[PDB]
Amino acid sequence: SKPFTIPILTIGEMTNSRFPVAIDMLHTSPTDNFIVQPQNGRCTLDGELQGTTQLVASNICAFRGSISGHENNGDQHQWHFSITNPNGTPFDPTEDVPAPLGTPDFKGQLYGVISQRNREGSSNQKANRSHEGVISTVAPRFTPKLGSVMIGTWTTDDIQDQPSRFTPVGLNDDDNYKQWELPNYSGALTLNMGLAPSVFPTYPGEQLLFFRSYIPMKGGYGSPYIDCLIPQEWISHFYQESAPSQTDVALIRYVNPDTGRVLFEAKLHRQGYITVAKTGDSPINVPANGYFRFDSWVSQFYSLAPM
Amino acid sequence: KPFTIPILTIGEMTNSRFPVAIDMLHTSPTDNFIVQPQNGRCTLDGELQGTTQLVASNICAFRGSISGHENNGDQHQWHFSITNPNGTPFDPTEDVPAPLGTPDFKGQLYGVISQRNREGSSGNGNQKANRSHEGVISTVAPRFTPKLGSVMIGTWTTDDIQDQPSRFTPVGLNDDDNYKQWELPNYSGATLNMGLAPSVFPTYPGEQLLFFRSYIPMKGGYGSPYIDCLIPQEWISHFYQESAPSQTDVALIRYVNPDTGRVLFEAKLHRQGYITVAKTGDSPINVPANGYFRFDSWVSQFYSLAPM
Ligand SMILES: [Cl-]
Repeated sequence: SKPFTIPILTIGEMTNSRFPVAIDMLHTSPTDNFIVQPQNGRCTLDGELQGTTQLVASNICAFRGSISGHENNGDQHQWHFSITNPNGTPFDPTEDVPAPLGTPDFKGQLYGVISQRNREGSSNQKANRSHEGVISTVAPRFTPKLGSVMIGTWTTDDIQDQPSRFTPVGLNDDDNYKQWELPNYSGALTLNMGLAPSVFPTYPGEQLLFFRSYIPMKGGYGSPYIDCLIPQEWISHFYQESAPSQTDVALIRYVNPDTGRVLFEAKLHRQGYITVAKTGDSPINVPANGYFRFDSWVSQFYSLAPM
Repeated sequence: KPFTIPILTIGEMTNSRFPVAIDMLHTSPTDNFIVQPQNGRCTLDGELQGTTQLVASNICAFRGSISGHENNGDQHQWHFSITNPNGTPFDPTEDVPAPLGTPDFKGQLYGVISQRNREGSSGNGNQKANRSHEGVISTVAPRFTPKLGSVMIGTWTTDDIQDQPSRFTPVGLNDDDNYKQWELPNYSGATLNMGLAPSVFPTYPGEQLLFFRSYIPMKGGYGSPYIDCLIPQEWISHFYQESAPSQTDVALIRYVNPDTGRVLFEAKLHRQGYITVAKTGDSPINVPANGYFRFDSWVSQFYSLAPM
């Protein structure tokens, strides 16, 4: 009975739900040779968060917890980062969640800053230190589901056994950055549980539509990007509204609000992703003022106008 | 038409003056401050003000390019030409204080400058070179002139910053020795600020402003700096989208524990986009983590709040 609605925000007014940066563009590409199963940015149209998805954009790809010395290999540039829930409460692995909320959902070298503030003041006047660090999501000691990750720094000294928070910035490099490959949240001992399901276009001629952002790198060559299924602000909206999905597919039109011109139409699936009738890898050129409007509920077999 | 506040706990919301989750509610007298923040400003009917924009991750961020060192300007300082957050050129002639998201406090803003070169490398598959480094943007430096289209950034490196497209991701403060959250920088340098959102203060007897407070990381030094915002970023996004007409100048809001239905306290949400409570003194506000504000009715500035 509660009507379903979509926010009126433009592309530049929204945030990528897989990395804490503004959305740069809409983009579509063939993905049938990938397993498209992101864990951040997952919410059904009726407001059910899935995977590792939480509500605060600034906590996406962030970690909070404390450092407890080095790992077992004795590498003086690597540190054991014990992690909690984003709220500071202890993470409970017995819940069927893949990892603490906001944990990165891709294989790669997550680059950012680790900041510390000591538990006890020097007088208050607590000591602080921050340094650049890299959290490899493919390292054997990347075990967020078990409560810890390994962080590498360029300094082998100035990291203490103190409360710590990691603010993400981008990637260290993109040599092996695989946005559609999930990390092993429990290490080589990984049986990932509680995952949001993979998504895929079933109707002929359709591809997934993504909200794409290009992300910074510490060094190296490349223009890495990350594609989310729906913006963080849509997740916030669906979570609040909890409007029942009347069918499996909401028909949405991307409209120029000045002219009423429809740039294209798309299928917004109840699972929280979009498909369009387009073939090939290309950005979607739209006016900066445009946004999606909900039109009606249709079936999985509705034939969209080609883009 | 009907007015609503999002059902979000404070740990589910973002400070509108720095991109971090809200840690606590706090109230204190402000008679010794001019409370005129420029980020986190939105009226209840959805008018953004000051330097306020909608993307939390763009608060205290800059986008643009590096154009060499500053005049002088040592080898650790660089001229950061800034654009609008969406990449379009910033127009200084608008009655706006500075590019959207510019910091609204005196301090040493610490974070990372990232660069991706304009042209690819023929030897690397026509791919663009990248580099990132820690940097500090002092909002009191003579060359902090964002309204004029540029700020100065200081780095520990002297040799690995190019004249290339650049973005600044904020992390915290370098130190807090001269951090003054209620003192605006000179957006045009040593020239009055323009386009400002109005300053706010309590007026009804026994009332104080209520703040949403977050602690901020530091690069080094001693301290636990915090920043206070008037309303959360998620409330701003909500009011902006709804554009619901404010029926009076004050919405009466109650902070409720949803488990018990108990009202912990009540507050006045003013049309301008800020909250007052009937409390005297610099005090924390002890409330359950699951609590949130609920809109109850439209009242006036004469409404007498129950004390807390
Ligand atoms: Cl200067």
